[PDB]
Amino acid sequence: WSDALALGWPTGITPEAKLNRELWIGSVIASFAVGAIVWGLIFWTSAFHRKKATDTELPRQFGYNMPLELTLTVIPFLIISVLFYFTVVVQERMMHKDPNPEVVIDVTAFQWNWKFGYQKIAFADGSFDYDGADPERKEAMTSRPEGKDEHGIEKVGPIRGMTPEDRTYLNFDKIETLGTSSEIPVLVLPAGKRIEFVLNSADVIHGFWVPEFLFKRDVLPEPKANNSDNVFQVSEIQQTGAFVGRCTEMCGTFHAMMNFEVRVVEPNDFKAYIDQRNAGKTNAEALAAINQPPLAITTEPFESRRGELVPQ
Amino acid sequence: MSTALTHGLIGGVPLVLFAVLALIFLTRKGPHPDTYKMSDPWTHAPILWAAEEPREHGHGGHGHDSHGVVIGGGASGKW
Amino acid sequence: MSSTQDRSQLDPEVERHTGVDVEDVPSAEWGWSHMPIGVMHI
Amino acid sequence: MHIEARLFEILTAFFALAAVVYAVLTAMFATGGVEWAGTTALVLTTGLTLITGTFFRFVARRLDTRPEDYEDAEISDGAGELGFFAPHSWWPILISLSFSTAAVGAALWLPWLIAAGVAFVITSVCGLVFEYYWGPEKH
Amino acid sequence: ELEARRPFPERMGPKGNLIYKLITTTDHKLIGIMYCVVCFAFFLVGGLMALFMRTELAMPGLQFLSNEQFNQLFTMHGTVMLLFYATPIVFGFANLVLPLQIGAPDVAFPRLNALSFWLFLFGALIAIAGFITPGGAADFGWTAYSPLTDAIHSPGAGGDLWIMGLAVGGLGTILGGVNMITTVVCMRAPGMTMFRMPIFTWNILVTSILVLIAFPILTAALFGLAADRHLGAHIYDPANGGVLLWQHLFWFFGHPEVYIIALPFFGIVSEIFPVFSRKPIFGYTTLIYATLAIAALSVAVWAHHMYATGAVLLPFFSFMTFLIAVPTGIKFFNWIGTMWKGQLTFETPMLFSVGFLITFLLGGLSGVLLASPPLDFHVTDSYFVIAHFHYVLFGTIVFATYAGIYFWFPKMTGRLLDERLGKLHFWLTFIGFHTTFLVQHWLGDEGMPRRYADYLPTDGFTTLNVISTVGAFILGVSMLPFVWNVFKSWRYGEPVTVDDPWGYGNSLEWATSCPPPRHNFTELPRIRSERPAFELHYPHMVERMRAEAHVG
Amino acid sequence: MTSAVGTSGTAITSRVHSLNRPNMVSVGTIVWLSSELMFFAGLFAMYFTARAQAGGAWPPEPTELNLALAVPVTLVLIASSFTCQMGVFAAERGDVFGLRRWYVITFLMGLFFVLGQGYEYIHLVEHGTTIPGSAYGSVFYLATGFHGLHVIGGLVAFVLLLARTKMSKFTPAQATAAIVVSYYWHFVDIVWIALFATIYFVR
Amino acid sequence: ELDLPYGSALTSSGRISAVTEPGELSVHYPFPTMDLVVLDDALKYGSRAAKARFAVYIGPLGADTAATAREILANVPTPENAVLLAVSPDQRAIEVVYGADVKGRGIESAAPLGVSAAAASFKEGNLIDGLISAVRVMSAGVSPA
Ligand code: HEA
Ligand code: HEA
Ligand SMILES: CCCCCCCC/C=C\CCCCCCCC(=O)OC[C@H](COP(=O)(O)OCCN)OC(=O)CCCCCCCCCCCCCCC
Ligand SMILES: [Cu+2]
Ligand SMILES: [Cu+2]
Ligand SMILES: [Cu+2]
Repeated sequence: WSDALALGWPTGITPEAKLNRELWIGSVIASFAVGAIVWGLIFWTSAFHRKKATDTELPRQFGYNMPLELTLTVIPFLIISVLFYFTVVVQERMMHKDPNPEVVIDVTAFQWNWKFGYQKIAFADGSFDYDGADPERKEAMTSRPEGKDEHGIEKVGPIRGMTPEDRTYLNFDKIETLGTSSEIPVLVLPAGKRIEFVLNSADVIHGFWVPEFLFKRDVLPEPKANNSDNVFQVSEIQQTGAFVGRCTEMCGTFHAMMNFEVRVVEPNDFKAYIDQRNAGKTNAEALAAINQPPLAITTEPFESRRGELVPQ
Repeated sequence: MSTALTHGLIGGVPLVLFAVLALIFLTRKGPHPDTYKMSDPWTHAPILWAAEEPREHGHGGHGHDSHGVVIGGGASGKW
Repeated sequence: MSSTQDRSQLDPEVERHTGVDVEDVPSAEWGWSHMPIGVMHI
Repeated sequence: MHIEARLFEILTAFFALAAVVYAVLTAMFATGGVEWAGTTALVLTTGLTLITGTFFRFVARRLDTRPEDYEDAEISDGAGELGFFAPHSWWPILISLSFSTAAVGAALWLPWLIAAGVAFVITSVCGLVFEYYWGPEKH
Repeated sequence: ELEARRPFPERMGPKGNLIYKLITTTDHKLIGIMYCVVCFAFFLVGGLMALFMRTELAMPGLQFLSNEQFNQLFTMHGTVMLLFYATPIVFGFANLVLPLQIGAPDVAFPRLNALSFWLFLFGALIAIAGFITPGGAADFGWTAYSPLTDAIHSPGAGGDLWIMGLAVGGLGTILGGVNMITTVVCMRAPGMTMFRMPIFTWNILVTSILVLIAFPILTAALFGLAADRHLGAHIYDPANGGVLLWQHLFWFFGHPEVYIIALPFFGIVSEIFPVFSRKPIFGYTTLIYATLAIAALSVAVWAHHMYATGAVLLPFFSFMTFLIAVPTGIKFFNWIGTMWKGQLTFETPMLFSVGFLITFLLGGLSGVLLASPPLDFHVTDSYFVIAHFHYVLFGTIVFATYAGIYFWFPKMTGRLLDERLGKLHFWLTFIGFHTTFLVQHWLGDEGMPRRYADYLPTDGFTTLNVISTVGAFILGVSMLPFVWNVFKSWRYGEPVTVDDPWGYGNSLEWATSCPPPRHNFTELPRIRSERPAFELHYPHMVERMRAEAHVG
Repeated sequence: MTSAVGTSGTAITSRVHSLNRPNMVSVGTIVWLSSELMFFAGLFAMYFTARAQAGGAWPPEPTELNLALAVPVTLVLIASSFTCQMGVFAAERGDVFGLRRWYVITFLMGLFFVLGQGYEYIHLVEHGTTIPGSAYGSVFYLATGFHGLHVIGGLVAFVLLLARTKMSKFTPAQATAAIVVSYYWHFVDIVWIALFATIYFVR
Repeated sequence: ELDLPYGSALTSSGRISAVTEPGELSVHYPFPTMDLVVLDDALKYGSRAAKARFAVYIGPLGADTAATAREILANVPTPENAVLLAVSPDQRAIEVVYGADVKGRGIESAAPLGVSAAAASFKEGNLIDGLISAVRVMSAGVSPA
């Protein structure tokens, strides 16, 4: 009954997702109760037809019921305040910002596909002496001694002294699971660990949404400069297997072709995968080596052809 | 799924529903009074109809006065 | 009131008796005022 | 115009409260302090309502109760010379067309078309404004 | 002792009696008619864009549309339906009856409202004109987020025409707000106090303020975007707060935009219930306060459309989003109270008016679900949101506007729209609507972000999409009975030779000939209460309307 | 055409008798100015967001505001508002020519303000700062140049009203037209005061 | 003096503002809308040639039918050039009356033709069609003043 009453909400795979699903179930129950009573009122006042027995006498013509108005403007405030309190307590576990993530994934989303960096890994049980690279974060300070003019301008740069073509906000890592247009990226994560996602956009705003995480975030170009808390954490992922993930903000024309996967594997599988990726290998090769289907099993890199009626 | 089935569904379900609703509603007696049958007596109040065809001097009512009926003809018949 | 009512005698010459009427086109007598509907249809 | 002014006074009070609370709760408890977009927008919509309500209040204090604003007013009380309301005019469509020309000139970055559209807008606004003041031709 | 009336009223009129009025018309009644006709044309044009989206989305493949062609469709469909059908038609209805409903002969600046309509029409055309360009119309979404709208992304001319088309159309909306607000403040009947003018006129008044507060921000933002696109003005550069600046600027306009689209039709629905329930609008003084509260709150709860961005004071906007739902709840309960213990007769205006209640509520109930950020996270930017604001818009500005059209067609044409065709049109619309969008809640609840041109067959919810397409084509054919009804009822159809074709009318617009005389009146009754026309037509009720009032 | 069906001296008269009832044109123009305030609110929001995201040195190194020239123009605009109000006082009277003098010198001083703004613009442009050259330059130019466009529109309104006063007899309607034009000019100078305090003093 | 049974009130000026319950109509004429339109089209432009106002009176005309026809023709806006065809099916009677100005323009010669056209259709059983035919024939007969 819960699945049907959830209105097609996938059963979460994280503690945060489970808690959000429970809040959604409660809020939908409240909304359906309110809707049921209001629709009952409407379909019961629809029983007040103009009865032919109604002689030349108009209705009670009352209007203006102050006590009833007060009651029906007090109760909605109570309902929405209870819902707001539940919302706040659930929100509190939206980004706990635990300063000790078990694996940090640098999710950089460029125009029409994804890339995952594996910035850092630090298992609580003790493992994964791994770290991000960051030699490639090179700035584009246009601080030339002189510009077109002969002297004086000594232009530094448009924005904070730099150029919009900066890309310094982007972070890069040794293990990059770049997603090609013909190969859906598959970010592989260890099961049972705390996974942080550091979110960024190379070109334009778009949205990282794993539907089974019951949570999305908007990867913006420069979240730090836009006062956006791009980085967000997930306490745990219980269920293993492949979970589809999608782009949920306008990217451009190929906004519907940015699907990726978040394949949750066991911690030992993650050990093997990261070792085999440190060794020169691709994501598909590492998946095959850890004995898991290499290509995204929940989605395909569907046709680059503009459509069905195009003549190939 | 079943491209032909989906096309036929989207093209036909609206048509079937439209036909059903038209049969339900358009086939209902309208508020327009039924045509007066000659056999039945004339129950409606007297009806006088006029063309409004020509220009009536000035539009304003005042000044028209009552020159008179000045009847200038006649006729009769019994169907 | 700084205007004088105009009056004009326009030299007339079809007698606008089979075609358009002043009720439909107020200035039928003042110029070419009706094209046969056959012309528009064809 | 007491109620007319009071509407905007109430709106101004609410918008001032909203701007103040937004500014405070954004200067603290936000990622980067004051948002500076919502804050400014709220402050200047408070200013919108404040200007309109202040003018309406000035008018209400300057005016004796009108039949419109007076409960228990007979129609004959307000009966009289209503002011000039513009009859038929074809200048509005010309103004709209001129502004559309300027707008397409801005969209398609055509400075010549922008200049032409601005000149047409000036001409059409002049026509609309002078429509009921142009005197008879002097010959 | 008998009158010489024509056997039937004049059907159309003499050749060349209308074309020159349209060009020169300074009559609000005719301008309102121009709004309604033109606005509906954009509804049909904008609605047709959804049928192409529906047909494409019925199957996982890209059968006949391209990724960018589909992207242009929801941009222009969302744009046309909101800014070229929904926002211009509130001033279409305002121009239609607002001077009538306050006893005024005309609007405050009647050459200005003529300009507003033409600014709407021509501004709308240049926005839709992005289609004729080879690149296409504006590909970015209707919201038109910042970096995607920069010259770097979406460099085509269609995107620019869209920006300027809104600027031109926006000005007409701003000027229209000046007329309605100035008309109400200044031009009023000798007895119509501010607390006795009808609810619709009050709703338009507060809506006009929202228009003045909101639209200028859009024009400022659009010029900033246009400056960025044409001059590289770094106004919305992401390194600045550009991405969150535009969203803050746009939604500060955006959310009031979805309420100027809502409040006027709350008045229309509020105008129709008392006349057909045969009793006063339940809680008149409460509705005007509810309307005033909604407009005050709508300005300061703009950012609840930006929960996913993770860059806004999340608790603040959620609280006021829950606070702005309460006034709309009061308004909803009052409408039921008006229907309560009333001699309801479900003519085509009530039928649509009641339909608004049913559709709006479910859309409203989902609205608070979106007001919760934790729920808004998963469900944001998905078809659940598409289903939310369609149950609310379509409920509020299709069901209610049709109720307004059906309610006020005699009062502007002198002819009655056929009841049977109206009932057919409603149930086609009601059955069609609930079909297309009800499943879209489930569609988006499971992973399916909106603005998706294609989806995989392996992805589920393929059956829901076809069900949605079936509903939209039921909606597609539902506009045929309406257009036929209006087409054959404007020139033919049962004439009304009396005021109030719907007896028990209020608001003083039913105190004049159904086709109102130029300058709206030959007879202004003694205005005493919120129901002048009812007081006039039923003097015996005058005492009762005061006696039974207080009990509630 | 005996004398007239409408016993009015002027074919154009006030929209409602202003002595007892609100001046409708004044109400409309005040509301529209309240809207233009929100337009400038959007511009101010852009400027303040750029200022917030600036890394300490809000006006970049290349840009240097010429307050020595920005203060004279601001004082000239204030004087323009004062003389416009004097013109309004003439308008309330039948002083057609007093109104014309006051509004002509108002237009001249507003034109001087526009020319001074253009001078500062070209000076800043040749000294690096330009709309595409910097975020500061772009927000500053956007705000100040939209205000400059509003000032140009005000000058156009002034000359247009003067032309209208030249073609028909002075009446309460035309005095009201002058009053609303003055309302626009006062709004323009007030938004200029806000922009000056924001750009040059607050910085 | 009494207004309509319900909902109609005399206004500040002479005009009476009436109302009807939402379901029903106002004209209540017992003829199809389309043939009402046809008869209106006849009266309107099939008579423009005559330049004399053509009027139709379906109501009863009792007592001396001719005289009642005269004093109902009196109600036509300009009886001077007017042609009133009155049919009473309560009496199966037809009476056509003419104004002084509409005399000698073929109106007198068209009276038997119009009456016969009305009578044939009426005995066939079509009141509105007979009225239309009579109007057409009479208007063809009359010549502009
Ligand atoms: C007429 C148009 C209209 C109306 C009235 C509303 C009304 C409301 N909207 Fe609406 N909204 C839109 C049009 C509208 N909205 C549009 C067009 C979008 C764009 C989508 C996008 O771009 O994101 C949007 C987006 C939108 C979002 C963003 C969704 C997202 O992007 O993820 C959210 C919340 O997050 C929201 C909330 C609300 C709320 C809480 C109300 C409420 O104020 C009113 C409705 C709710 C009710 C509950 C009314 C019924 C109340 C009662 C019956 C009283 C008793 C019941 C209770 C107390 C629950 N709206
Ligand atoms: C007033 C506002 C309004 C209205 C009435 C509608 C009406 C409809 N909308 Fe609306 N819709 C929006 C506003 C509106 N929408 C907005 C604001 C968005 C978000 C856009 C964005 O995020 O960018 C949206 C998004 C949206 C989407 C998501 C697009 C995507 O993200 O991929 C879909 C998908 O099916 C959709 C479908 C529909 C349907 C089926 C209707 C139907 O109810 C429409 C009825 C159809 C018709 C009336 C056409 C039938 C008529 C004819 C076929 C005759 C044609 C004749 C001529 C052209 C002369 N809408
Ligand atoms: C909507 C308009 C379009 C979009 C919105 C624009 C709003 C701007 C408003 C006012 C700005 C005025 C001040 C502008 C001057 C300030 C100095 C400057 O801009 O810097 C020099 C740069 C070159 O820089 P460069 O190549 O790098 O070379 C450096 C050399 N070393 O010139 C420029 O591009 C500036 C040219 C901009 C002209 C804008 C004209 C607007 C008129 C539009 C008419 C109304 C349209 C109605 C629309 C419905
Ligand atoms: Cu995406
Ligand atoms: Cu993307
Ligand atoms: Cu909102």
